[PDB]
Amino acid sequence: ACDYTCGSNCYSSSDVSTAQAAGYQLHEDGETVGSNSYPHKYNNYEGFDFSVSSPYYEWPILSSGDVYSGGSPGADRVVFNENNQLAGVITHTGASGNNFVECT
Repeated sequence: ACDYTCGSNCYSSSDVSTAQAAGYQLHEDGETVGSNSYPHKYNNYEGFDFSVSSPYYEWPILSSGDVYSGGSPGADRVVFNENNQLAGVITHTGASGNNFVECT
């Protein structure tokens, strides 16, 4: 009964919207955090079928429930668009190399 299951990680829609709110504000503020500068453009190399419109931005969602603030990003991400609409929750867990797969 996870709202989203990323490997052995379990996220609720509430966890996802809390992560999305912090990431979108950073986006809107035109700021970033961490060595890899999150949030940033998510191009959809995977060709996932997102229902919302481009552009997409990837922001880390942490299994610890704390909001990402610059450290190790982990394998899971929340992808939201320019309008602050959730596109999907994805993960490196189960995918090869740097690819992603959608969290069920």
